[PDB]
Amino acid sequence: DVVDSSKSFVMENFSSYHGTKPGYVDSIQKGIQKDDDWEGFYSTDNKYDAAGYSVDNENPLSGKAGGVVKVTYPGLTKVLALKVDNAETIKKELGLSLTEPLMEQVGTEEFIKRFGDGASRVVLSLPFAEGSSSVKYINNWEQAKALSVELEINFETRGKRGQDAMYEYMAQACASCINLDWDVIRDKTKTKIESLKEPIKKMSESPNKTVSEEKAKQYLEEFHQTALEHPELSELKTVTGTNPVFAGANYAAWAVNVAQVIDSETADNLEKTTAALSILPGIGSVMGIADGAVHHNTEEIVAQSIALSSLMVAQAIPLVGFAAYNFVESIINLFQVVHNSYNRPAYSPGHKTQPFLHDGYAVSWNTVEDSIIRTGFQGESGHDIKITAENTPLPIAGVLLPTIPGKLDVNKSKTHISVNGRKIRMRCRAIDGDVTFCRPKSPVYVGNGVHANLHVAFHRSSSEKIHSNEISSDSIGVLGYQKTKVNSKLSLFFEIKSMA
Amino acid sequence: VVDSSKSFVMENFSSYHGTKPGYVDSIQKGIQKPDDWEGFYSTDNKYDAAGYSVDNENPLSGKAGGVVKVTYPGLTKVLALKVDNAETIKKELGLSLTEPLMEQVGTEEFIKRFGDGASRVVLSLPFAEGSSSVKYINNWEQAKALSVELEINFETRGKRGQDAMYEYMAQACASCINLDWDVIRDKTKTKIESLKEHGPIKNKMSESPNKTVSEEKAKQYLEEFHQTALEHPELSELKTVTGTNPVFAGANYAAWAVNVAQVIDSETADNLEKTTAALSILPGIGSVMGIADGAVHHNTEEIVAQSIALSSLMVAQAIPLVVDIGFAAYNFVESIINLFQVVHNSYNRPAYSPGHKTQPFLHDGYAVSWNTVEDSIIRTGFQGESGHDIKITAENTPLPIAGVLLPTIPGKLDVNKSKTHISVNGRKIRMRCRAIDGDVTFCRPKSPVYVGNGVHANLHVAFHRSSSEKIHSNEISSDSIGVLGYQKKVNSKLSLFFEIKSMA
Repeated sequence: DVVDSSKSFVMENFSSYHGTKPGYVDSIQKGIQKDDDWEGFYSTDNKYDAAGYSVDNENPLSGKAGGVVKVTYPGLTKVLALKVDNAETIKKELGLSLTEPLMEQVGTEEFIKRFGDGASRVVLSLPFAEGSSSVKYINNWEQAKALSVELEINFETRGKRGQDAMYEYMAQACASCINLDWDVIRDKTKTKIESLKEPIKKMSESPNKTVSEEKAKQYLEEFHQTALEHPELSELKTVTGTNPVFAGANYAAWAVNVAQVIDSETADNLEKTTAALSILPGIGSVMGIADGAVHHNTEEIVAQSIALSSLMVAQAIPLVGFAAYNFVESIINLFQVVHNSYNRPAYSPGHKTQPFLHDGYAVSWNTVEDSIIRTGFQGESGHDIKITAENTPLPIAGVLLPTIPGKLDVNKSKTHISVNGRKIRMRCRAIDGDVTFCRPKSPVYVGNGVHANLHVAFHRSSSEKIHSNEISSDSIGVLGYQKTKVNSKLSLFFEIKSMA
Repeated sequence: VVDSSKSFVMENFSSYHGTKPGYVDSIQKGIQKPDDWEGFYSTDNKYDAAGYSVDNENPLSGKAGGVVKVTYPGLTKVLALKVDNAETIKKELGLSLTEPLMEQVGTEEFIKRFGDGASRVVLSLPFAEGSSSVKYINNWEQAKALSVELEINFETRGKRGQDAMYEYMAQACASCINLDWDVIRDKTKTKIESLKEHGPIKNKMSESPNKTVSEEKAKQYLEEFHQTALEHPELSELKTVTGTNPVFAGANYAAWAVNVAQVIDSETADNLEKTTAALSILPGIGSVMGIADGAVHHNTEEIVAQSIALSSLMVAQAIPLVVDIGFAAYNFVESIINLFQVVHNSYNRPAYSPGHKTQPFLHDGYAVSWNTVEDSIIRTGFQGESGHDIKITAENTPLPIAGVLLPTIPGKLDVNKSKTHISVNGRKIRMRCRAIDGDVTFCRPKSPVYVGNGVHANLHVAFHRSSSEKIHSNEISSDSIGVLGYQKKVNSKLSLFFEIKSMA
């Protein structure tokens, strides 16, 4: 079966959102007008995802954003949700002429009778994207003539620089949320860059000619140290002083790498500058993004880091106008891209099937259901964790498992770990009443070409549902190699759910 | 709920059972018992049975017993199950949900309804994730009927350590690492004695503090010791084969040797089980083993004994600096030899490589994988479309994805440019796809893609087939989809390996 009934419905005045490119925002309000199987007018239930289609098609990296409009059908509309996007399959399980195109057939009187449940027309619904809870709607172009069109937002009307209007709109979705005023950041960035070209005048001690990569980097680390003494970078100096990602040597690497890929054709064209900078490593140094967090999350500190790296790029071009102009506009856009990724709902490492990457290991739950410990029944469950490592053989010392005195137990007979198919039994001992430690009975190593499947088996004695009160941890702790001695900790996060 | 494809009736059905030391002869006089799954266990694979043969009180370093072959007279039904939850099994097999599943399997009622005319039923389950073997679960009463022959007694081989067991398991592969550990043990002793008599060796042993020093000074000193020791004629191959791969550098031998000395106390040093347990949780053993980048590089007896001999000497030098040094040549060698055999056995076993099936590809801080096994298969022999999902993230700071290299076959297989896209934490990003040649298409995201801790992408590749003609090997150059990371001028290459399969 191909139609998801749980997601299909009829509704009066069905509304959705369409991301509109610049120059079409006014025109589209006068009516919706024009694979072939999927030729239709596209919309979404989520106005923020709509805004992602609004950017200039000739300059998708750096161009202006048009707007979003809300389209509405009068009367009754059937939303038919599909469990697949393979049309050949669809037409098969829906008995249609496998010759005629799907979105053509979708708009016919015959289709709307069979599937419309008495609505005036059908709209197809599909998952918008992997990792998204939004949907996309596919409208037959002729039926789409029935839509009235309202402006939800015109980004150019805001009259803001770059893509700030679009990204500021999207930050609305999250009310943690990076909601920065980029106007302020552009202004503070300008003033700090000029307030610093005025000790910083180590421009004398600079070769001012081509030199060697190691030489340029060396001099740029010194320049970075001197720059950070300036009081207009004082907070930056404080917040970048420990984390090795934010060290002057990484600012220097970044700046050097910018200098080598930016030629004159590139620097005069913002789209081309952004494409060039977008494929470099190291931007996390400038952005203050490390270990899953956006540390530079204030307008002032972002302006400092941008201001500092603008200066270093300036210094770095002679050794290997653009710095304060197109370099800043481009970097700002990439900041906005990454901040938006971190604002969107997303499973963190070790949750669901997202891998946990640490100390050279990669661990993950094998399937989503593996990461759920079901409750409310007596009996058994099994849960599979995949484990490998990037290069040389790294040991697995054991695993820490949650236990509930009397209501949840490790099944020490079915709990085991298998290394490239070799089944290894475990010896499990309670640490206390809430934690059991299981170690392999022979040595477990993983590495390139050597993986393991840890199979965790649980036994429930009570039909009683588990209460959060009862469980201390929310993760299974896999122990890596020993390195004050401690094991590398690899965390698989689970969720307690009722059977269903 | 029953896997008919894996179920069958067979005459003289046999299987293998690994047997602990002390039970190799007595088990042959009959299968006797010493709750849903209480039964006698066996496998179709005699080398996995060998895996169950090690002394239960010294599982890391203890002796291995043997394997016996058990056979049922007459007709046996192998009933293969698709799940291992007993409750699920009794329900869906409309049978008693009070009596233990395995006690029921030996009753006449069950044997009539599921035996297909055989005298007894044996349950069949997958042996383990990553294995093509099965385990058999035999009812204890019915197992009384089993005839038991000896397949191997590892003790009767009279070899040191667990050499006999691992040499047996190496047969399964006829690449295959099949080392003569007797030779290696002998060459190792010889080199250690021959290196202990060398002029510049002993000369560098005098420059030693021979006193507890700091860690860093122990490493500096052990690094010098390593360099000096490598000039000796008996380590000459090691000097050549360790000269360039930084994993095999003197500084990693020295960090290993220091880690050994720091965790080996006096009680540990005198017990092999406890030394193996301690040594088995250290990082860096790939340095001594010559294992890196998915390959066992030290794969000759001579080079393996050179690395172990050198490592033994360095541990001897590290013990005073950071509690008798006789550990270095007794239990340290015996223990490390066991760890070698464990890892060699892992590499000898069939296994999908990184980027094959759903095995992650880890490179340059990135992790990429096919989302599902079917994603990794480009099906052929039909006109139409397919979709393939690739997961992408990175370990810490934001790393870019510049594009993907996709295969094409002029006139038969093409990239569906409208369905191919990438999504970043749910943000959908269209791609611009251009052909490089008639065999390779490059697609770039239309907005910047970064991944890192907490930011993952889903690359969705869509193919369209214009012919129903099956794709021929002579048509596809590559066997991988090439995901390009950051630019260093060359891109970080992340490979996802696919297989071409007709339809099912």
